Amino acid sequence: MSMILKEIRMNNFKSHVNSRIKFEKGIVAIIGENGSGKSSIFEAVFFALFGAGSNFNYDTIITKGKKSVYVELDFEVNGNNYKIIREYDSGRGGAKLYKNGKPYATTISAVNKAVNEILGVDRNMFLNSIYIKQGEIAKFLSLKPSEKLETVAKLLGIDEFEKCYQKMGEIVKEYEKRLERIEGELNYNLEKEKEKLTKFVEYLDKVRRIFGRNGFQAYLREKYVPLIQKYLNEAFSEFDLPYSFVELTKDFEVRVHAPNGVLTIDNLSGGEQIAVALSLRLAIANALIGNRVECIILDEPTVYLDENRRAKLAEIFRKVKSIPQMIIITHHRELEDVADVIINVKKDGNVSKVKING
Amino acid sequence: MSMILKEIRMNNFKSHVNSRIKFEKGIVAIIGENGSGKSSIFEAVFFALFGAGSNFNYDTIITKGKKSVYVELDFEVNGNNYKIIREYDSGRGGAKLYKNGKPYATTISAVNKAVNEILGVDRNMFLNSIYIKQGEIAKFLSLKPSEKLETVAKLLGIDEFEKCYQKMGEIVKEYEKRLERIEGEKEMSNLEKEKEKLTKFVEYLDKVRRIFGRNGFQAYLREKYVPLIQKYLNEAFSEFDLPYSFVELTKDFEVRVHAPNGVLTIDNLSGGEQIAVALSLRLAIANALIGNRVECIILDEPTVYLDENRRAKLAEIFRKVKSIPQMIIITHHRELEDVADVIINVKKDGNVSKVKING
Amino acid sequence: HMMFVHIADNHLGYRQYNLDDREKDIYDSFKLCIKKILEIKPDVVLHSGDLFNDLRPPVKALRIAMQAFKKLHENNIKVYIVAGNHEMPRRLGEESPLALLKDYVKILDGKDVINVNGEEIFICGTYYHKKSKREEMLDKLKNFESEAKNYKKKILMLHQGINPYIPLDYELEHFDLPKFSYYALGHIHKRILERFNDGILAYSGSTEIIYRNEYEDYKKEGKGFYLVDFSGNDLDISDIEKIDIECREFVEVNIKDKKSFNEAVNKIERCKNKPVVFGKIKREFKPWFDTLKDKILINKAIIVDDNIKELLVDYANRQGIDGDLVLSLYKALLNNENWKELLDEYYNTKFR
Amino acid sequence: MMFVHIADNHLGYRQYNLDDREKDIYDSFKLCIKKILEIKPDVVLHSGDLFNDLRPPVKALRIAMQAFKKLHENNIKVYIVAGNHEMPRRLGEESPLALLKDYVKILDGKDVINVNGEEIFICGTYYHKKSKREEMLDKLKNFESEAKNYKKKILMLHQGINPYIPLDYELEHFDLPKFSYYALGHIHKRILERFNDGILAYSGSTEIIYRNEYEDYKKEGKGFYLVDFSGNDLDISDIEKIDIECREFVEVNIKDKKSFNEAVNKIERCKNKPVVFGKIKREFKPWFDTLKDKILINKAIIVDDNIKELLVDYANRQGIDGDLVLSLYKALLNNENWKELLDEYYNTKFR
DNA sequence: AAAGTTGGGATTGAGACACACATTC
DNA sequence: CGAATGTGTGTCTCAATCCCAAC
Ligand SMILES: Nc1ncnc2c1ncn2[C@@H]1O[C@H](COP(=O)(O)OP(=O)(O)OP(O)(O)=S)[C@@H](O)[C@H]1O
Ligand SMILES: Nc1ncnc2c1ncn2[C@@H]1O[C@H](COP(=O)(O)OP(=O)(O)OP(O)(O)=S)[C@@H](O)[C@H]1O
Ligand SMILES: [Mg+2]
Ligand SMILES: [Mg+2]
Ligand SMILES: [Mg+2]
Ligand SMILES: [Mg+2]
Repeated sequence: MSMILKEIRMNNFKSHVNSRIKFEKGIVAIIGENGSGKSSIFEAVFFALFGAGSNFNYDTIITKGKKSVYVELDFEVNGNNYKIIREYDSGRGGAKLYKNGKPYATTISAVNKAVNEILGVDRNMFLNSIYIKQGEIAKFLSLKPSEKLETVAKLLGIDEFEKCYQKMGEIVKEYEKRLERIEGELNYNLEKEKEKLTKFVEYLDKVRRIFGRNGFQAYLREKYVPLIQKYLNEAFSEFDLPYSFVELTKDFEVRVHAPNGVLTIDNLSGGEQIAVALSLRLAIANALIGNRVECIILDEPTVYLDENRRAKLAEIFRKVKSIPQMIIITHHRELEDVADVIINVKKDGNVSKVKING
Repeated sequence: MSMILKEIRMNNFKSHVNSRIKFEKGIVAIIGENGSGKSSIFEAVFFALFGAGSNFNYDTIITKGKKSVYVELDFEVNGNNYKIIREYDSGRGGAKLYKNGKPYATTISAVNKAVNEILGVDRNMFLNSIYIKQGEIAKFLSLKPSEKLETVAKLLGIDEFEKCYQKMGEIVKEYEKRLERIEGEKEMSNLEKEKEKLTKFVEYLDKVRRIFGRNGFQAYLREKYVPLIQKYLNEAFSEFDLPYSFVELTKDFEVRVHAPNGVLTIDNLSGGEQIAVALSLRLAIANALIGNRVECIILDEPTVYLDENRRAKLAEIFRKVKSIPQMIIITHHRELEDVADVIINVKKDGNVSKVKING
Repeated sequence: HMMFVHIADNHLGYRQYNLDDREKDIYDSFKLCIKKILEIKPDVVLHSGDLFNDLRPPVKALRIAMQAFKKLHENNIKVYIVAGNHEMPRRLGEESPLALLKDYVKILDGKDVINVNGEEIFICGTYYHKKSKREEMLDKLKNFESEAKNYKKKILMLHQGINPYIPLDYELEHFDLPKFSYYALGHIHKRILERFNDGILAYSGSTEIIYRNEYEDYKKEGKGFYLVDFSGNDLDISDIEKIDIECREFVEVNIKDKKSFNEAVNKIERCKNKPVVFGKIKREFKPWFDTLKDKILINKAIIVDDNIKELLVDYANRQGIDGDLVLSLYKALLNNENWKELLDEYYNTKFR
Repeated sequence: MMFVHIADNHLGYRQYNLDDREKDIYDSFKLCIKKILEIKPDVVLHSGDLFNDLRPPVKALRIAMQAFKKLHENNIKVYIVAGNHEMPRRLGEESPLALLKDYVKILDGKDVINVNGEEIFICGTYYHKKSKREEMLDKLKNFESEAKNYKKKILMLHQGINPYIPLDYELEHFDLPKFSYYALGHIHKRILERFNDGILAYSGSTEIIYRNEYEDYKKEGKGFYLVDFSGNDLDISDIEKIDIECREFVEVNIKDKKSFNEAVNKIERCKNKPVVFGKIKREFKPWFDTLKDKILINKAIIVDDNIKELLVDYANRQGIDGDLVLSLYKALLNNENWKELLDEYYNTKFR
């Protein structure tokens, strides 16, 4: 995930009748009053990557007076320049996806199909990794045990080995039919060459088992835990919290060590939960500091944190060099003073207006 | 319903090894660090009223080092002074319930069953009416349709009729047992009068039981409650200086907001505007039943998701509120300390929480 | 042969409607109050609280307030102040904004006597006491009472609410006030001036319109400060001239007809500064009123489109059932009284 | 003709959410003012980061105000440039330094001073972020044109220069025009060396802010500079470093039984009651509690007791050719012809 | 007598599935 | 336009957990 956004344009999308917003590399801070169009900008980006669902109603995203919606999105990933365009005129919708000038997909489903393979992330797992909504900062922590390690695989980069393991089943099976061409006929010296291909297909399965879940994925994930646990403590201690050290199990369940006992995230306060969820998400980023240079989007993370913890969190974000571009929404001033680019958003007549500052 | 809290003591309860906290009438503000011990004070209030549940593990609520837990709570409701004492020594638990001094219940389940008789609210709806936790200020409005009017009835004092509807089920079904007691049973025939006398009476009792039902008079009384709430809802909502015509409240208590060129629902609003509607609605409900259910209300960090401006304007709202006798508020924000009546400061020395109250 | 200025409730930093223009209007009116004070050359300035609006006001409001009282101190005007409710520190180690004015203003928490043109006048005051610590306030007032009997001229500075003036949130009664020649009070933005205990009790109104319920008072009695002449041995209303400052005009309109629309335009044009309109206007009238969003500051007007005990019986009888039974049974079950003893009476006696 | 170069006071910084650490910043700042007043220098050059935030506490504003009032009353001209924590971020709000306007010259341009019959050129500007460097270079080139007449000239900047702070530098070294002295800030490492026939200097912080700076305080004391610009030129000789007293820190990494002996003799052989940090083995903590009164606080931990290379390492451990696993891992993920690559392996290098 | 042992009760999480709502070919 | 879709919702379930009382 060498993910980075460039710019977005949006017409009649919720409160934004028309707005073009430029993104920059670094700590981009979007500030405004409540209901001023802050969260509405990221609902538009999510709309560009993944079309409207039943959960993403058009009547919900159309400007209540208007009857159409248009949005185009520029971004880079692994070096290529992409351009997604989505519209809904008067009942019909269309979508275009350009790759370095020339188009790549021309239908809505074709764009959705193209997005999920370029990102390697689907609609649902995109909300647990890149786009973290309000209060759902700890949602990644409390996920189901299967879902927790499922979204961890994408967060650590291991999920690309599962793409080989499934493409190996295509490879193993096809070399098996070249063996069926001898096996399906050897019934009803150079016999040694018959055994040369049989021992060769058997080799592929044990190679498929290497890329498998229990093979190298678990092995690499097991070797990743102490590193994340080290970075988790480095960032969590910045909150000057009174706890010995934060233990991270291999199942990515978090345990906090108190002096006279051991506590879990259930017992931790609303703010202490956020203190762990952020520092863990940064520990994952700091773990693969150069392997997976992913961008991060946050919607009001300093909520539930007191005056001091909001301040300390800013100094944490400033020393973070592992994430190239992290866009943060806040109604708090503790993050204006640490950002490089501050995007101010106000509202006039139910219509939002964007003012970019360099 | 004249419910007001008084004071609470607690031993080895989570971070509080020992703490005695007195409450006063007015705008009570609980301040402290993150993890200082603010919410734990109300985890104890909930512990005294209703015993530990399976999810409310003792290992969850005992001080992780200690082995015992003690909590005694004083409070008032409809004018009487009550005192609850719950303990758990080293494996054994007990509960005491006093009324104006002398004891009423001595076993845990005896206290548990008794508390639910004086409040009229069980475990589930006490967290939706009186003790509103984090973020759930607005959850009640986006809730599931049946669950929404289920909790609307409790904060409206309508649930007092559902208790009749189910306790009426006792009478209808027990007066039917008085027919089977008769059915199985030169002198004869003065019981033909009893066939028409009791059967037409049981059909009457069930015909009365439908009056106390939800769709009978509860929904009817709820309909006659909406117009008053809708006006108060807008009077308090306009204090947030938000750009909308007026706030419409349906009979089913799902909210529609009137924009100039459109109409929006809570699904579309931003998080902070949901909280704005939620607090203004609960204050409108409170302003409605000024004497019917003059209950106390507890809020855990409501100004979260609100910007600097809404936090201030919300503070000027709470000062004009006279319908709620005692509203205790927790905040990590300074926007509410300056408007409170009593400021209960809560600090933590490492892992033990210590309270410094200023009157 | 002396004069002093009584001013209060400036609320520097108040950002009404989160609007920049309304924030500066507080600074300007405060600057102009300082401007007029400098023109008068008064001997003493008595500021009776609520100079700032918050405990953590903006740096701009701190600069504006500082440079004002520095002007007053350099011109040999001694300024006395008492902390208001918006200025009393809520936490311990942090300081009040008034501490920046220590070298230009005497923050009153006790007594002080001054010689002005050959006469001793007794000044005393204390900070804002919340309604809980009234007995501590009363203990301060009885102390200020004993230390004053020697002086025939005495003044008391308080930032509280007195009972006969604000019934909503008053913290002291009238009989708790000892006899003083003058009462320089605050915290209510309605300008009040009346006789009291063989003296003069006075509430210096606010300087700019803060809460919207205070334009009702602004048009009757203008906002500004008091100028008191304590030349005679005693004090009356004759030697007190109120000096009014100019505030932001507010225009209330109820345009739901065309007869109420001429009331708008002719008033919006016949007012001093760019006014603020509020109220309700029919949506079919609003867009032809939007033509004046250039001659107005902001538009806070609404766009408009176009007990149980009695009802339960009324409902039960309407369904065809004895409500008297429904009600008396409704009370029988809520208490732990015998429903059987109450129902068996109905089934025997009053049934059909 | 002497002046003082001081910077990075960070007034209002509340380290560890602790009251004592907030006051420790005030005292050292008050003590810096005290020593400066004791010296009576002709000019004081404050080169940024006086406050820690844009909206500091009322106490920190009073402490700073009454401090710079004393310096102005003693006929000491103080010049300041706005720091990165002092540049207003929003529209209508002001910098905290605006309260000091009548006692301190906030530098955004040029100024000349007469000191016992000699013209000395002072110039400076606020913190320019790395984005607006091109505007900064035009401000520096203007300060160069207005300076060629004066043989004595000083430059006040609150930036980071490339060869000194590589992480967050906003200017390179060759963009700096010739000046006799460079009064810089924004890095808390106390730096002093020659640069372009002059002296480039970072006065450094006044109190230990970030934890990487007690290693300095034991080596390089924290405080301000006292420069003697009496002669025509400037060297390292005529610059005296003034050290201030800070809060002591004690670092321990207790994983052994010999690492408990290092504590008491160090905790007492320091000036004030120190702050301990690091790691302490769990078996040592209860016998460590005896001296928690002779310490301030203990932020110490209680301790109990490259994929491409690792994939091949894993395959060989299972008994499989890792170079094959890797080259295949690339063939399908890059969507290359695994068909063309697999057919080769079975023929030549199989068993 | 004392100690665990034990079943009654309440709530919770994960796993199934028809019933919708809306997008999209 | 009707079917193919994922998306959410309501509700139902077996199963576990742990408090509470009892022998
Ligand atoms: N279909 C729509 N037409 C017009 N306005 C809409 C529509 N849907 C939502 N809105 C408005 O868009 C605003 C929501 O924008 P948000 O970005 O969520 O606000 P916000 O500033 O981000 O506050 P947060 O960050 O969510 S707490 C609200 O004022 C809604 O009333
Ligand atoms: N069983 C326990 N033993 C000891 N400490 C505990 C236990 N359970 C929780 N804690 C700690 O007790 C503290 C109390 O925090 P809370 O109860 O959430 O109060 P609070 O943080 O002040 O209020 P909010 O609303 O949560 S921010 C936290 O730091 C927990 O980690
Ligand atoms: Mg006041
Ligand atoms: Mg006032
Ligand atoms: Mg700096
Ligand atoms: Mg600095």
